[PDB]
Amino acid sequence: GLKAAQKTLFPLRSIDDVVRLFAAELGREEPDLVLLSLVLGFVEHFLAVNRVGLTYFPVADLSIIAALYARFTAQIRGAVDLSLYPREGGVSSRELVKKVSDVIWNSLSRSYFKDRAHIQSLFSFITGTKLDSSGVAFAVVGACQALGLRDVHLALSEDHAWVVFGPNGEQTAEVTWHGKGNEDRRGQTVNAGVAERSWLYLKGSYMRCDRKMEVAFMVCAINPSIDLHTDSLELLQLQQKLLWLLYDLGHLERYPMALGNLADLEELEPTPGRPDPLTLYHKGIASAKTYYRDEHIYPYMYLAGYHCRNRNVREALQAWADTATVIQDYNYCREDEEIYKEFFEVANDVIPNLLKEAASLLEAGSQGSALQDPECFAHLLRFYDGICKWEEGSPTPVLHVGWATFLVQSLGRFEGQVRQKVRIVSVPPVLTFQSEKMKGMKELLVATKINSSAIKLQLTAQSQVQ
Ligand SMILES: N#Cc1ccc(OCCCN2CCC([C@@](O)(c3ccccc3)C3CCCC3)CC2)cc1
Repeated sequence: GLKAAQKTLFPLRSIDDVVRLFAAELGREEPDLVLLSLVLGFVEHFLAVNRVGLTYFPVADLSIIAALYARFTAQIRGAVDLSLYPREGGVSSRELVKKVSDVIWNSLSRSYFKDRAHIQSLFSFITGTKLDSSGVAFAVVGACQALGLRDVHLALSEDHAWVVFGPNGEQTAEVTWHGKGNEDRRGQTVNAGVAERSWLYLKGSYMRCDRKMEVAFMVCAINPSIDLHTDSLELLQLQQKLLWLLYDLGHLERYPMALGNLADLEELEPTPGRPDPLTLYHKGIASAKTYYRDEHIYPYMYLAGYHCRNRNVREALQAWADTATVIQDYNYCREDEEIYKEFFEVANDVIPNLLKEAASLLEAGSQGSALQDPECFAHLLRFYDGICKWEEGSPTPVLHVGWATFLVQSLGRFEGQVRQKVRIVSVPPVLTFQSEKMKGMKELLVATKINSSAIKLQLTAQSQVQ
């Protein structure tokens, strides 16, 4: 409408008033996505984009939120004539979904930086005619709800978004773009992507949201950044309380990334009486294991990041090894570049810098160093093993000589007497390698003096020398 009951909480004068609105909406049949996204975008705008005049919290008046809401619903209802797309069965058709997609897409400014902060909400759509990639998918779902299309829902992989709809929720449709320089496939299914076993489509173990998970997504999408080195305390606190509200009601049960985002917020500013960040990261991993066949990479990356920030080197190495153990059962495809970048940065910047400090500290006389622990060496090896296995059978390679230099350097941070204590066992501290690259390397991993050239040859499969 809005409906009279959704209006009684206004004006919203504080973070806790916003939380009350979310709690009210979540206690309804169908939480109103359009309402909730407009409200979050309004409060983010005036807490992060333009704080001129700010004295405590940007008061969200009904009259303002209602006009924005009428702007959206009028644009959608005026442009989508439902009479042209009859619904057999309380479910939508592909043509109708495509039409809603076209409507949102065609409303967007023709040229803008698609990567800016704060263009994720319906507030940005209405006031700036700008949305980021997943923001367009969310807007399509909001628009569908506003039209009464109960069956259309958000689907999320770790780096892309689209919709599901139709008989039993079984149809997929692309509704937004992915990446840059990939021709879009808007209107099509995601079955080619699932079938090629790319990371982008998670071998089909992607999230299929209900309305409550869609609210969780908009909460994760809050962006507290004011600039490069400055976050809004107000938005961090709002995001955190909203995530706890969603947690308590059970709606983060099937959402690993949201649990990782909540753990990150708790690391930054812990809520008394709540679970530790670690407990939360592990719940993230448990959710991925329970609902998505343990096919998600970020639950382990979140955990590794925490361990890396706190210099638990052994635990960070184990969590990164576990990331590699997930990626190994994917094919590296065109459009998976975001995950290559994450692995590249870990291998080639983060781990070398961690091990460099570990080596200084060891010279200083640290006891129980990761560099003296052959289980740490084993995690390092398992990490490279899964990246090598990932590459096997993929339609493009992963490894090149730029990776070999870092490999050699990281191996050399462990003394030969530490490296020799890892037992590498065949199928069909002990480690088994899955990749042919690392199996051929086993001989080289123990020498007192690492044979650098030979390692390079083995990792890149370079056939010849100068
Ligand atoms: N070591 C280490 C490490 C590395 C990366 C890392 O990344 C955590 C952030 C993961 N990132 C996933 C994509 C995600 C997102 O960009 C996204 C998620 C799902 C589909 C599309 C986009 C947003 C979710 C809310 C709005 C979009 C933002 C969070 C953490 C630790």
